[PDB]
Amino acid sequence: LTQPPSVSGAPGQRVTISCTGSRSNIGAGYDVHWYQQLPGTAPKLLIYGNSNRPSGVPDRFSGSKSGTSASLAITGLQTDDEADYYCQSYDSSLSGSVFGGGTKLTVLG
Amino acid sequence: VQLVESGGGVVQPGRSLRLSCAASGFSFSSFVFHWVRQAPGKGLEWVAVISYDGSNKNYADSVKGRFTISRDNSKNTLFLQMNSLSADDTAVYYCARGAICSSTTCYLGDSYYFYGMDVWGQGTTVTVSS
Amino acid sequence: VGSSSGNWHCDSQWLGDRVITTSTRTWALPTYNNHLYKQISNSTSGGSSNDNAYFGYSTPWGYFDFNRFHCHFSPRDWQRLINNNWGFRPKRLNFKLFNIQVKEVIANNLTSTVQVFTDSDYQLPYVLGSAHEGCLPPFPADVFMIPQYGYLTLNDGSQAVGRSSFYFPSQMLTGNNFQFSYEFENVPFHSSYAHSQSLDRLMNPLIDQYLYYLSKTINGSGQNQQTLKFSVAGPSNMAVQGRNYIPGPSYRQQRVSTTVTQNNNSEFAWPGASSWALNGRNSLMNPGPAMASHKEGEDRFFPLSGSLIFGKQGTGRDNVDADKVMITNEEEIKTTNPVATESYGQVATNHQSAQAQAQTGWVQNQGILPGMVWQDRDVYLQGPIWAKIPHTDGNFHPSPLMGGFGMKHPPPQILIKNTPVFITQYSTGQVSVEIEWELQKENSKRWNPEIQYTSNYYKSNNVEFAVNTEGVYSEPRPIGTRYLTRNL
Amino acid sequence: TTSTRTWALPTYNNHLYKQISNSTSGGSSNDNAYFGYSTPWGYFDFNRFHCHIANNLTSTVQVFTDSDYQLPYVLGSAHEGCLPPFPADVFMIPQYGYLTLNDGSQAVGRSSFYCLEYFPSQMLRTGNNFQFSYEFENVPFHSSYAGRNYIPGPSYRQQRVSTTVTQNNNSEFAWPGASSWALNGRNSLMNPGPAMASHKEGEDRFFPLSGSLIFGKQGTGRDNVDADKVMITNEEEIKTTNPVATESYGQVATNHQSAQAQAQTGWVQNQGILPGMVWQDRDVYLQGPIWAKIPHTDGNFHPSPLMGGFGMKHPPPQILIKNTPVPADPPTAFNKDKLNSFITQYSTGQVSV
Amino acid sequence: SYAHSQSLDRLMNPLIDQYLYYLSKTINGSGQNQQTLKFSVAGPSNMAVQGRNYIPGPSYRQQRVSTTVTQNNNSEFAWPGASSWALNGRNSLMNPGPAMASHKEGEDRFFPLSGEEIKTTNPVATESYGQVATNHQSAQAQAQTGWVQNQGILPGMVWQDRDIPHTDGNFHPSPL
Repeated sequence: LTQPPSVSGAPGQRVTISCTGSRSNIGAGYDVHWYQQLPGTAPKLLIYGNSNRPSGVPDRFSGSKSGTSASLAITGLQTDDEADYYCQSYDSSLSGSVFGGGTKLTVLG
Repeated sequence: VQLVESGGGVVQPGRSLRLSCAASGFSFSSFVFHWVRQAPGKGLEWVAVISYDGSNKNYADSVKGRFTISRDNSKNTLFLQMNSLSADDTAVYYCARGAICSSTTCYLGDSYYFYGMDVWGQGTTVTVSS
Repeated sequence: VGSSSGNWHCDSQWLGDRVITTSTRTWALPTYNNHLYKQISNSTSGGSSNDNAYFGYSTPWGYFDFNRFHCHFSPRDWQRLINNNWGFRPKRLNFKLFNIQVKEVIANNLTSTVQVFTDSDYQLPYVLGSAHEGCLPPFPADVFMIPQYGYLTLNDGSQAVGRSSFYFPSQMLTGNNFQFSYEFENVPFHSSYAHSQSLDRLMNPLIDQYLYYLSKTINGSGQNQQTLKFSVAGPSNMAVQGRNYIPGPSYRQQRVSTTVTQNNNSEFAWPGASSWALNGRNSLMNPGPAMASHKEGEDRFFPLSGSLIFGKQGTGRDNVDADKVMITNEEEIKTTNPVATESYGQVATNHQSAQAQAQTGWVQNQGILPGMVWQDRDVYLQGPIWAKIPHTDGNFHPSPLMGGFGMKHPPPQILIKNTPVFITQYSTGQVSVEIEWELQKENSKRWNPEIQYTSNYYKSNNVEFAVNTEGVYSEPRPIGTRYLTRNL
Repeated sequence: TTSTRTWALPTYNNHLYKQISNSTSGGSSNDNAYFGYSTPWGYFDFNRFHCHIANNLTSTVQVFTDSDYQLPYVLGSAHEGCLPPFPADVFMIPQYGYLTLNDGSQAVGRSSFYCLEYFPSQMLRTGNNFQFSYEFENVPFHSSYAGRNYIPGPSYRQQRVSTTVTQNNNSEFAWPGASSWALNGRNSLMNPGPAMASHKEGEDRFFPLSGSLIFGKQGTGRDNVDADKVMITNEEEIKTTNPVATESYGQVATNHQSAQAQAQTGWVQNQGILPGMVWQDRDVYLQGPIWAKIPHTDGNFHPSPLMGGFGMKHPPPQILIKNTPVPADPPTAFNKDKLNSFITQYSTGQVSV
Repeated sequence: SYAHSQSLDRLMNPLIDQYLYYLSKTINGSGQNQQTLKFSVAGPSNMAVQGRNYIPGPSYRQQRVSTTVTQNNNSEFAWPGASSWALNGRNSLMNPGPAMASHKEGEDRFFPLSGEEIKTTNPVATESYGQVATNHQSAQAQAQTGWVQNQGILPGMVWQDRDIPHTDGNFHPSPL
């Protein structure tokens, strides 16, 4: 489970973040849950399940799973969308969940 | 619905401090809980995962044996007591509640795989330094 | 002309201990070297390297290469095999050639003939053991091109030598057909399984041995503390127990971390790599003696030249990254075989005395010793089937290091070319090759269920071992044979 | 030869298969990491040469042999529990347990669990008897005797330990200085190793650190006993065709001499098989094992086992035995839980081989 | 009663690439933190790195002696440089030795001390059998190798002989 050290995109565009995974991690079909946290604040579950947005979540925030590597595509980038995103998934061999390496989306406006 | 933390402090290397999480507004028993540790500049690290009623607990590797987990159902509290802290453990600790399940194994409904943590706590800074 | 000389037979039958796989393909054969036998060497290649110095002749003949499993097994049949059986091995060969056509550059040239014959005497140089391209296509709807025959012989650098050699009744064929039957020499079953136990854990856990080992060479701390104390090898110290059999040979490979930041920032790719020398030409050791690719719980590391590496469908020829290729692991044989990236073990390098302390040294290679057991290198759906044994005064364990069945009498080389008449001309046709396989069933009474092969059930853009929207057949991953488990 | 003994078979593990790993013993070290099960079944071991309270009427004894060799075969590791060498002794039947693959103290996917109750077996009451016959496969004889075209056999060099304690180096080099081989990260000692001569002629006070077989005397202590209490065998008879375990095999050239270079040679410590080699196998002793199972494998060389005797692809089948568990009084109302209550019991009888 | 017109390494078809891939290049280029792994196809261009089924027979190194005596070192190296085998404390010279090419192709002036048709499947008597990596590589630790002075039997070996006692066991008993 590895994420890009930084992703950067301008307002009014389409930003994508993707966490590639191992067989022990995503090969099994285990769901990949995405999280966001505004800096210095408690992290909030964003995309519970493979691609579902819970009640109280913006429609533009959408993510999927293919192969071993899940992807998350934010549309209509907003200032409020600049924050740290975290890809978690269960790892079979480890027997415990493994979060990603962390990512900071950069709104270029 | 609220989840808090307490017990943080300045430990210094080599000593233990209990770290407790009191929670109200939701049924304590029906949800599985996680602890997740965050270094200041490092991604979220999942410290431990304890099932409902505390029957089965499976630690992460790094902390194995130098932590313990106790969940008291009656007072709606989650207790994580640790031991033999080094300076690599200085970081925030978030009290989490697992709900969402990786799809295919939801029917088995195990203590683990509930890595979905819908809401979780304010965190507390436990700083291990001489 | 208006007669069809053969039908299209492609299927597989599952009968008892046997499996009969029939693969038909379509081929297209152009004219090689303009009907000429031309000397080739490194000198027209430039010969920038000594170890790359070669010499030989490139000849107009083509050949049919069915030597890879992906010709004869569907990805289903390969699954139906490796999941249910301990071993397989070829029995018979039935080859046919029919529906010949000849073209002229395009219209039918109806009087032309096609020269095709087999060498059952193994007289010509045998090129089918080096795992070349040109094999029958894995997916039946693909027309394939026949590869060119050419061989190499002795040389000094670029120049030839006097001892070198140069090189047949050929049935001439568009209403004619060509067939022949070939019988395999008896070969042992390919071992498609992984042992439940490890060589060093063959002992009974609950009981002591009656043998003794030396626990203490000194009494305590001080001067003149020497004493000898002995102990029973048992459950407490399993490692020191006496053992009848020991792991097979080892020739160390340089370990390589797939995560590159761990890998050293130096050019260790060629110089670092282990190899062998023949007539003052150092040649890379590939893939080498079968050895487990990695230690327990390290899957990121792999031997530098030790394991087979397949390219993914559409992967380029040069300088493709680690994500454009497939890499095969020997992790199954970690039970009886040493790891390539680990030493064989330690020895004693001197005699101790009261003056000098004992010394040890690492064993970076170990030949055979009485009591070694080993597993050979697995074969893959994309991997070769048989290889030819060289004709030599002696050999040990002829099984070819790339995997498969070594034989002193492999399937014969099937040569084909257009009879020269020059006019631009090319022929096509049909080929149906049929191999009969023997099965070794499993009587295993193991209670807990096996590791099998599966297609992961999850929503995906495409299906594995199927055709993408342009119809390019794809084999996404290498499939080994070893899933079922045996006792040691 | 014919033999007869009296045996006593108790109830092991209270009729339970039990997962056991080094954690039950405390974990020991990396080298000692194992995983496997212990069984209630006992098994008759007569591998060695020197081998050659009210009555319950309805209690049955279960016995079978695995002639399909489908179970793990633990008789080749030279374990205790043999028939006694003296015909009037009575002995306890050893407990059968088997090891499988592991990562440390854990169990991998490959690891297999066996239920011996899943093999068909014959059940004996006190009147009934049990017999079977087994024909050995063809194996060579075991010799009991004692410009060149042939060179001596193979050799993995052992350290030279001396029987005079003063001569030895004053340090705890017993385990650190011992020849060993590496398998999946675990270091297993080389014992006894390739069959090699024990010592040069003229020195009887030196021996290989782990190469030789060592036996204990009647009633010897289990841990850290002195040298007199143990019997160290020596192979010296074979010194004619085999190199000395404590010596180098030979020497090779390290370079190409020239006007600028003196000829430099170096010691061969360990030697793989070469063509033209001839060697002797390891001798058998009255206390030593007879046969050894050849692990079913893709390839091997000179199957003769390193502890001596006769290597076999089909050794004598393991003969498995246990008492049929007899329950206590079951409760009146039905309880689905399997019965944990049994009558204290053991069985005894006669065994002829 | 013959000599091969082929060499063990050259059994390949010169006109066709293998389907195998090897490790071509470990660095993008000179620099710092350039670590990468590139794979290529083995083919007619680079033959030496192609995978092969059989490897040349065993070898036990001999000291090399020249018929032109000015080339040799000025010392009595006959016995002290001899390759011998110790038996019951008795060192016997290795003669003629395992079958090995007396000399490389092109050099007839050197002959092995106690030792040319077999050179195809048999390594030269004066040459190391190859190299073997002697350590792992780290970020801080470069790759090391060493020379193989002798090598026993390995599965997949083939060798030519040179142009039986009563014992428990033996291998390839044909006399040296």
